[PDB]
Amino acid sequence: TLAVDEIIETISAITPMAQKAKKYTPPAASMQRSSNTIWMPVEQESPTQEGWDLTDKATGLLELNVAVNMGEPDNDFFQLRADDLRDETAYRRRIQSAARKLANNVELKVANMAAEMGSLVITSPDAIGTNTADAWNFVADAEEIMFSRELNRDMGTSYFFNPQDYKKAGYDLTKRDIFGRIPEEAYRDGTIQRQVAGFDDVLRSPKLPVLTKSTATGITVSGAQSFKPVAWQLDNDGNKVNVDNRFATVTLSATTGMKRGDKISFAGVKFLGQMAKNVLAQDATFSVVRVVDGTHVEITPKPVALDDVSLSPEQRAYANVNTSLADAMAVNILNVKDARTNVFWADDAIRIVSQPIPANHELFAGMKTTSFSIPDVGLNGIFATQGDISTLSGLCRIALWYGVNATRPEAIGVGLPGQTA
Amino acid sequence: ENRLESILSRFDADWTASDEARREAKNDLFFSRVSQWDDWLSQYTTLQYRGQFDVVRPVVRKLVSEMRQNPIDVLYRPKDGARPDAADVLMGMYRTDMRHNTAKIAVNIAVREQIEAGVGAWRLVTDYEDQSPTSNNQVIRREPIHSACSHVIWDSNSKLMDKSDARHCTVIHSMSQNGWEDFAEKYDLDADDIPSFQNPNDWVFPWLTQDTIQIAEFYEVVEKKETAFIYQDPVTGEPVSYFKRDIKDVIDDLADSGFIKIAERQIKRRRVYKSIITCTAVLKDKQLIAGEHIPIVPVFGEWGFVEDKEVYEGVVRLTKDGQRLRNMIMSFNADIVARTPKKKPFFWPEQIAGFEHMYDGNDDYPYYLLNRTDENSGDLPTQPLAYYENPEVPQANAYMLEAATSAVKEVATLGVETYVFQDNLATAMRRDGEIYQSIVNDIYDVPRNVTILMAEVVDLATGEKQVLNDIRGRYECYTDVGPSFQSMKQQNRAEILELLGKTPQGTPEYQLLLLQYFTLLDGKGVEMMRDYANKQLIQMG
Repeated sequence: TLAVDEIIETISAITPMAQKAKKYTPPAASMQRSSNTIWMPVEQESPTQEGWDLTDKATGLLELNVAVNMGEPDNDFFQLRADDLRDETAYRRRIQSAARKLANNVELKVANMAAEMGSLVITSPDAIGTNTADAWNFVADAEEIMFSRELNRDMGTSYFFNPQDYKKAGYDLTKRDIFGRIPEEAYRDGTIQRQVAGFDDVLRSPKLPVLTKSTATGITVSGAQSFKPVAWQLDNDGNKVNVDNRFATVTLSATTGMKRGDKISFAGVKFLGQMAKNVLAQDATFSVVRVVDGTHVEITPKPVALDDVSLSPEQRAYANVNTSLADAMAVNILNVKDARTNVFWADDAIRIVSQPIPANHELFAGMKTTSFSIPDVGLNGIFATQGDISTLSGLCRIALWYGVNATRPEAIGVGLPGQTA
Repeated sequence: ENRLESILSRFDADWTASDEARREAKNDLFFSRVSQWDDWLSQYTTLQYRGQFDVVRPVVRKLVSEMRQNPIDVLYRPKDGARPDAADVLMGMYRTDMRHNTAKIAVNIAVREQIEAGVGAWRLVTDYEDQSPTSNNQVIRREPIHSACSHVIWDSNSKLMDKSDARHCTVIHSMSQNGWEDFAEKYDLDADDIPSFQNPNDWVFPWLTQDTIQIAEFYEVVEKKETAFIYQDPVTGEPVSYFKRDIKDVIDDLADSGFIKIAERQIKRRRVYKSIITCTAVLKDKQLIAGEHIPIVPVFGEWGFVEDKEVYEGVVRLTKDGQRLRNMIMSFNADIVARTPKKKPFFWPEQIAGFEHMYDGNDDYPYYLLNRTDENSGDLPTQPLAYYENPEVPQANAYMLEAATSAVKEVATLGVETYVFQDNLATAMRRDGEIYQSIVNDIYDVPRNVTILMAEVVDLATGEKQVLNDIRGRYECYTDVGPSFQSMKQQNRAEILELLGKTPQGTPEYQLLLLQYFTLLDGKGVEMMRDYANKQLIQMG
């Protein structure tokens, strides 16, 4: 047989999302004896009272916090053997492909976490190729919902299209019967523009998920509930333990058909202006993050009501919805058709918390361990090898440890076109 | 149309053009530095004996020592019709900034790689130094390049050994994580955006892995006609300066100082731009660097083109087959010595039944006893005792080991002497001298010699920056090859001694001896001797 070892390359993957998401590496000893979690405070909001006589009406102080943790390592444990000759060049090819697949995995979980914890939902009743300039309309709707809520976008904003909708936007640009500079660029290259409708980074991503329709219907809030901004609470032993701020557990009539990633909205509640607390004309949207029990769920925008009388003034200072739940409100489901997602966020919402695996220690003898830098994603793992003469074989393992965290789910959004019927 | 696209197209063309030679050179480096058993499957599965009995390394060591005992360096000589001391200032600058350890180390690294693989290289960079500057708060240093065969990719359309016709060149930097952090800090890059590039090394034969970071620097040369200004020097003569060099800083400060523009000419010159690149983005676009030539100097061994394909070779490429054969034969023979039953008798058990303790190895008995009878067969059948044959090295193994060693010895003769390799190194040093002259004319303050003293014509802008002014009478000296001296004083001492060697014992012998005493180092006794020599030389006029 004649043979040449030139590789025929078949995969060219790209990593925009994990490149844009900031990487965080807290101290290792502190994480080790704190169970791989760390808390960060949340920007403080102040209540206001107008009047002359304010006796006994002095407020307190309340400063909430959120928690970032990690998961479990992702590996490429594959065994080495004799087999055939080209095993030793497939060895290096396997190491490279393993690093590349690890980078892909980080991206996939970043995109999935964004698409499943994104509170803001921008739906459309038709596809993107139907009307003219409606891709711009979609991006502008994203920007406007970020602007009206007075959300922080200082470090940047980003809008990722999926390739189908990116092509449809480019088609909208090139069918314009006029060539200036934007249509000429969209003609020669496929790119619409680097900044559209306000966003300062508009990209396309091929790893954006598809949000399946939820068959859930006829679901109403069961019992009037009020959720309160707290910073800690007492356990059974009296110890004050911290409370994560981006999660509220609501009781509904029945959780049949819902799943992590579902976008809902309660019939009647409206968004606020956060800083000014002015009622918006857009319905408040939430995203479910976990179905607990058969009648409870967990939704990531904690619905602090403005009109809730049982809240302390310092807690009402954190209100983001005009009305509380009322034991009968319908739970509208925003995702009614299967659709690939477009995802936008403020650039500081998603982070990647990374920790090392100290397998280079003296306690690991017999195995040879090096650090393993991954390109694209800015991450570091370990590469470990152990030779076992007993079967006269060896084992190879590339282990990367990290966790993707969404600190501000209210800043991450999703764009669902063609949500008709 | 993309600048990134054009850079990558040129780089990919060169990378595919230089593929066989780079693989062979990396093979030579790995063979002559790490191990001669270029294998992974056999020495990781079913472990056998693999010796290493070198015959090529002593040859490589002898060649390296021979090239180390004969150093070579640039020597600037005045042109034809120019003043006899036109190269003195340039030579002094060169000897000042090339005396450091890094210059010698870079040359030695390049020479060793030239001997072993077939190609080496080094680089000439410029830095800012405040404490001890060569000139203009700047220094020029020489830096090494390790594994130039794979780390320096040249323009494919170059048919010159010293690569003077290369329109571009890409140098691949692989550095640790801390190295990348410091590189980004120095080059104003983003340390958080880890870069990637085509990995030059291969790290096959696992050797664990290579925890590195790869970036590239892409040098390109642009030869064009650009504007020059003809002024009227307030002291004397008409100086020519380039428009781009004084475009904004001192374009009016020259007139303020007193220069009056006389004419404006367009002159063709070369410019060099460096770009920091990664596989997916460009970081620094066209940062103009000083000089007219690419600051990378390559050194070659046996170099040529076969069919529009470059081939270079050292001394190790043609010894590999014989050396590998010798190693294999010696390993086979070692196996024969170990795993072989040795010479012992063959017995039937009934022959020694009851007498087994006599044959174990002790010397407590005067003779060996054997059985004679069997109850059924009557007597033990007669047959002379057999002994297992001694281990033997086959005539095939012996003959082929001798023949392989003889072939390696025959083929590992570079020349008859390293004259051709030293001549290639002299070519590299002449290119080094040319590059250094260009960069000196660009960044250093070069005074002019007048027969009416040395004059420096310079001025400072409103931003307190001094703008050097070099007239076009710059290439007044050419480059030759000479002995490596640490200073101009040492060079003058060598010249005086050489002249004294051929001068007979007349009056110029006394003259040159007094000159030698004048140009000596200082102590107390040598101080008095040099003062006496000065007195004599002054008193004889």
